Amino acid sequence: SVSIGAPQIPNVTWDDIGGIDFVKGEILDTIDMPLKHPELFTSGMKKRSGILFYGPPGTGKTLMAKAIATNFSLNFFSVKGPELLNMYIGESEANVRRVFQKAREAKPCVIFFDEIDSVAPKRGNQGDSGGVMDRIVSQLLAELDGMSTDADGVFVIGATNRPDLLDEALLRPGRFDKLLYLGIPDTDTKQLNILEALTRKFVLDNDVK
Amino acid sequence: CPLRLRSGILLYGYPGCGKTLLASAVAQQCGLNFISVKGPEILNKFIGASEQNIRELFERAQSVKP
Amino acid sequence: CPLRLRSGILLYGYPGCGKTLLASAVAQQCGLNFISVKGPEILNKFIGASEQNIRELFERAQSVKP
Ligand SMILES: Nc1ncnc2c1ncn2[C@@H]1O[C@H](COP(=O)(O)OP(=O)(O)OP(=O)(O)O)[C@@H](O)[C@H]1O
Ligand SMILES: Nc1ncnc2c1ncn2[C@@H]1O[C@H](COP(=O)(O)OP(=O)(O)OP(=O)(O)O)[C@@H](O)[C@H]1O
Repeated sequence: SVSIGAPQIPNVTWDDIGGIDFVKGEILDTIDMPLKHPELFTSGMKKRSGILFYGPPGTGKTLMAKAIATNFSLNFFSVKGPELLNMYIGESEANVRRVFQKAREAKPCVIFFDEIDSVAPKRGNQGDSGGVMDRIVSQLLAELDGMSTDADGVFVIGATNRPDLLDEALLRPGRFDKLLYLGIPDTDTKQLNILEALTRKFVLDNDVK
Repeated sequence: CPLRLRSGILLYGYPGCGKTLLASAVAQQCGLNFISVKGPEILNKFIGASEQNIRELFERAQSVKP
Repeated sequence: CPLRLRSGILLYGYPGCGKTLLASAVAQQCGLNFISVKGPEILNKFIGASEQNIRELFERAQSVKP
């Protein structure tokens, strides 16, 4: 990765975050089940497009993605939506194409777009001032749609806070199939696990209950 | 027939209805040069290359068999 | 300390309430590399440039001591 770039993974693991009880099965099936069972799964059928998060902000979505990348140790790159946009159209599309193709060179790998909302909105809804995004989003679509044909070992993950503005072309399975969620913990057990993970490293006095 | 045959037809319909596949697949069935193109690949930030990009695509197309 | 320490803090109050003076003074009171930037200066009518300037300012920040 260093030769290729992104060392992003600082430090994370399952113990470092709670509330993963229900999602664990789905994410693990989407990620490692093919890894542990690739040849068996070699039936030339549609692989799971990827993952898509949403919900209240600060719900650990980005931490969750980093934990996935670290625990399963697949080549990772973080794409900050606004960093892509250039002064005029086109060169942003070139940036998207080059990043995706270099990822397709480094296989198998994991790719995640941070705050997809700001680079994959519903074009037309907001006042189209320049129509710049219309074309960038177009990029992602086909390169997402062109992933399954050959790019095996690469899967997409998305983080959102206002998913009501996402362009619908993405939501289709093949483009996006698992619309995973991470929101407020409902039952006291959720916060209990999240807290024991939160204070896992604390040097606490026994008074802590 | 001294008539130019119908060769350009547009595809549209419900999103994710399969048009992408059928487009890719028909190449092998009929058997031809399917020079696929990515929309954003043509448009170039810089003038003097977009028209050049489409022109080069067309020169590729003709320079190969039908 | 196993937890990342609260790093960023915002300021907000009455106009001309010395917020600028406090920000200027904290540079010497503690003693560090005081990276300074205004509001409009980052924004430029060239798209990309507005986010690009803040990104490279953060690159500069990562370049030096705290
Ligand atoms: N068990 C936990 N689950 C989730 N977040 C936790 C947990 N314990 C602590 N946190 C805190 O919650 C925050 C998670 O924010 P995170 O970086 O994941 O942003 P995000 O919600 O993905 O961002 P955005 O919604 O702005 O796109 C951090 O401040 C983290 O310390
Ligand atoms: N009879 C069928 N023939 C072909 N594909 C079918 C059929 N029934 C269902 N499908 C499925 O429809 C899906 C639609 O995918 P595809 O990307 O080709 O759609 P599309 O409508 O052309 O969308 P887009 O314009 O966004 O590329 C295909 O993945 C295919 O598996």
